[PDB]
Amino acid sequence: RLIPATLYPGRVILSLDFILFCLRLMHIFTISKTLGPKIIIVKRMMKDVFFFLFLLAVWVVSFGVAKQAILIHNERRVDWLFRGAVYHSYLTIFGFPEWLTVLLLCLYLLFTNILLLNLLIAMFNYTFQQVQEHTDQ
Amino acid sequence: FHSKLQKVLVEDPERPACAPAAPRLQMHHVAQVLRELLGDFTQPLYPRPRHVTFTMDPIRDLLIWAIVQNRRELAGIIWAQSQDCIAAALACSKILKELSKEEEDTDSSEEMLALAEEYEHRAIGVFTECYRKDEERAQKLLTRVSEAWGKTTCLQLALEAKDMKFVSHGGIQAFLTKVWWGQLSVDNGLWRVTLCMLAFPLLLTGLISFREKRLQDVGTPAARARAFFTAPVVVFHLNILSYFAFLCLFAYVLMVDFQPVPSWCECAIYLWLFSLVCEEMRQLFYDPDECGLMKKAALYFSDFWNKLDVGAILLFVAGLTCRLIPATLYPGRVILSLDFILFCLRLMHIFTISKTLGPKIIIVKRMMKDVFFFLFLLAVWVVSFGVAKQAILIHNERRVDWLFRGAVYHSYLTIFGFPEWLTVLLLCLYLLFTNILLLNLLIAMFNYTFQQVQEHTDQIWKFQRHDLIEEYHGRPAAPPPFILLSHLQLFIKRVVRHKQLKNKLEKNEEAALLSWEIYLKENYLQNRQFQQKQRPEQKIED
Repeated sequence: RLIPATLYPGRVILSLDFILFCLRLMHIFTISKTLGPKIIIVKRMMKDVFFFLFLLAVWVVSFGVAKQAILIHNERRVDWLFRGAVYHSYLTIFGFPEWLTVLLLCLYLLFTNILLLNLLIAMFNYTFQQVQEHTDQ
Repeated sequence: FHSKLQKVLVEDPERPACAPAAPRLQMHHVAQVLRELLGDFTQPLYPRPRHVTFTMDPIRDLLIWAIVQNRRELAGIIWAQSQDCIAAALACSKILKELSKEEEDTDSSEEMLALAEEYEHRAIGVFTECYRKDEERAQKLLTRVSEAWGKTTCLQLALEAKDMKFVSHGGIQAFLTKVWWGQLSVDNGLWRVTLCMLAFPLLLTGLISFREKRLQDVGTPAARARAFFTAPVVVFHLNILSYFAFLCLFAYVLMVDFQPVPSWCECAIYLWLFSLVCEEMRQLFYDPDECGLMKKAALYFSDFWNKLDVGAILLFVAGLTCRLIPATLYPGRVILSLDFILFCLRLMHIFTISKTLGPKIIIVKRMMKDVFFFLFLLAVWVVSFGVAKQAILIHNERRVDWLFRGAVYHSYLTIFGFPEWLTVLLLCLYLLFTNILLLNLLIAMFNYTFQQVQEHTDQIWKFQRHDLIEEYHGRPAAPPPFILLSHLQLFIKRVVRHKQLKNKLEKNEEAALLSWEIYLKENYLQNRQFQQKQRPEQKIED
């Protein structure tokens, strides 16, 4: 920001820095009589959920680009196309050619809200049962 | 055993050629049936012909003839005096597990099987000791070439007879890993691999580690980087990148460079896909033993993961020619798109070797079979719901290309996680079934199946870990870019093992080794029977 030729990127950077700080607040619940243990657990979990996050990412992005490819001949401009597509992906991630359309939609929804859901379901339950007892120490 | 022997006796051609009245039970027949029982990879334990004389290690011969007849006490006695106990115990485990399949009697089969696993406990028992004393020599033991048991090795017999408890001993896992890192150190983390892989001078720098500092301290960076490249861990990471790039590039060229004539890049990845599947097939014939071709075929046909890959191949060879015909260009686009996504799936494979997740994938691999079935039901569920909507809110409609499209999209939004009274009733019932019934259902489904397997899989994973290591240690060091020169360097010999997993030893060396083991086996024996003296039930009997 100090360099005026770098003012707008200064804005976006310092925004990031803000959010980073806001994270550090979970620290409250460290001393939490009643939750500290939990944070301990997720602290053990941070390492793997990161790795898994990667996969779901490439997952949806492959899906979206498949969409763009099948519904068009040629496109560009990821600043509105990929922006609106990533936003629609955020909505989907909050939780007679028509036959081709139905097939695409069904397969996509098959993978997105199912495979990875049950996956993490198992992941948490398993790792949970790995440590659920003695951390309080 | 006796029945089988009679058969193979009269099955002999040369004996009824000699005298059809006196079939001379000839020793090597026994060898033959044994080779069948033991495996195709060993040798015939007794030679074929064409003052007394023992053979090498008579005691083993006694040991077999006692085993096949399921004589527990006799066996236990003799084995205590065997020569190289580890291999012995294993071979016995293998035979017994084999013979316990085709016995057609219950009580005897059960008794057999139990005996078998009892021996693998013996094997573990000796080895855990011999390792607890020394490590390096203990490793040297897992991979010698037992001339007695048909020139095979202990580790093989382990894998053949499926001795999870053995291979998962943990000292073994230490050994495997020690190969995983190939030449260099085994404690350097893994980020250092990635970074130093990027920049060459990082290798010439002091950021990475090495074992046997005679090459670490004394630095000949040329062969140093060479040795580094030999480390299959790396060769793995090369493959993982090349794969990454191939995939996304393929996405690019289909996106923009899509051209009816074969674009420079389209033909490029065509050659690439061929290169990849070429190495794939290459891993079918390295079989050093006379491995059955239809057998390994049924194996790959059994590998669900191999099943995925081959499905994707069929997709390609289909869609390629589809696009190739210009009258089938647009459907060529949609097909090859599918093929893309299929490939992108195969990437979860990363987490197979995942120190920290592989087990999980194992689980979901067990789950794939049922979630599929359930997916069906939710599908028809929502679709019934949507069509009920369309029916109740209209008199007549058509055109599923916008109607069913927008309806299926609204269904995707719903699946991401005074007539008005009729409207409220419809909405309430629908939401009742959709986000509730099936949710709690799968909730139970996962929790139940989870509790069905949540404990011991780690074994299975530890077991699997091997063959992967075997492969990437075996494959020649050439990622798919420079893999074609390797493929042709292969086909030149196609037209005209390693010392890592199998190595003869020297009489002077081997002898000292065997004596060393003999000693420790005796030690193990004492501790066993002694701790037997403490079992309270036994004390009361006293």
